[PDB]
Amino acid sequence: SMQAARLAKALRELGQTGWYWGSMTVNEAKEKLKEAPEGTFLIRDSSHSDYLLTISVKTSAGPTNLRIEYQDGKFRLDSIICVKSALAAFDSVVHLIDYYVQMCKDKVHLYLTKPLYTSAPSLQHLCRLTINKCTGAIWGLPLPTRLKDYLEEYKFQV
Amino acid sequence: SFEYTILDP
Amino acid sequence: MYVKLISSDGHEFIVKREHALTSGTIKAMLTNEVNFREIPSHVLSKVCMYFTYKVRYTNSSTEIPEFPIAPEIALELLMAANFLDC
Amino acid sequence: MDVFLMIRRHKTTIFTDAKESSTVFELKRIVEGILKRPPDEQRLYKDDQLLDDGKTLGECGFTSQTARPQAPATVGLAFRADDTFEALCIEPFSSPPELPDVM
Repeated sequence: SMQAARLAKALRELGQTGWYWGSMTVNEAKEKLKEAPEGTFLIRDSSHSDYLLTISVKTSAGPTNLRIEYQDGKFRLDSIICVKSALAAFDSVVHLIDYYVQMCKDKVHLYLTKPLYTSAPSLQHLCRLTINKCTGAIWGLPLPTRLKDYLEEYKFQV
Repeated sequence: SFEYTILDP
Repeated sequence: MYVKLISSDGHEFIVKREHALTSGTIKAMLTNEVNFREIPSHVLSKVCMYFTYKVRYTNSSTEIPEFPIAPEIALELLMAANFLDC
Repeated sequence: MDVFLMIRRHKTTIFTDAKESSTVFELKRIVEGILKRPPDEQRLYKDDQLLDDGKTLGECGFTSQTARPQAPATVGLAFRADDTFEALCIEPFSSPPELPDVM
């Protein structure tokens, strides 16, 4: 699989999340997260030419933004020039977000909790999220293979 | 810019 | 204005028409009364809860809350939601 | 702010909404347009306590912070047949099976 195909699969899952806000601006994200609980996040298109996506997250000090870099077919958080550039990188940007959400499941360092949905997602996708939080073994589930195929297209917990 | 963050030690 | 959704165990759920029209399957079979021979009441009740949750948070500017789904029902609810297309 | 309710009697269940400042009597008027029974033949309950038509839904304990769409509050309904009012009976829903080994 060449990089272009890998990036396309990563972008298709982004549209299946329900917290991808497209061409949202920096101030538009400030208002949707101004009163949200700490850790509430969303992902949107970066208005910068050197970046594809940007994480807008509500912190205790207020809403902020952190861009996502795409280099050598891997997504990673924006950090210093090579001082801390060997860090967590994944082929899927949803994987990158799910990785950091589960990391802060315990209780600067990024703190993500619950995403800010654009609209109410489908009941099918809501069940998939609840199932993904319980087990990762789709074969051991009493479901028709049509639904097992559905569970594989989105294996994340966020 | 002003409302953006980078990761730093 | 209202419709009647009957579960497999006989429970009658009276919903608003526009709320039940969230499901393309219910819309396809429309009337004023629809039976479901494979969806039990404890699942169909939750489905009706999703209808209200979906209509309320369709174009509203307020933050959408999480829809609670217990793991004991997620497998049955996933099969009913795929059958109803919602 | 609206209040989201489950009006339940026997095996019937009504999904409807009303404002927290609306009265119990106006809720019985909602039941009347659905089940064809005037409010004089209705007895609304929150759990076991009977609700007075004058009190608002807020005064009865149905606050907006609890009776949300994703989890509506249950209101028992009893009809009057002939001379007296029937006992409030709400048939329970079915029960989920045992989870698979993977969960």
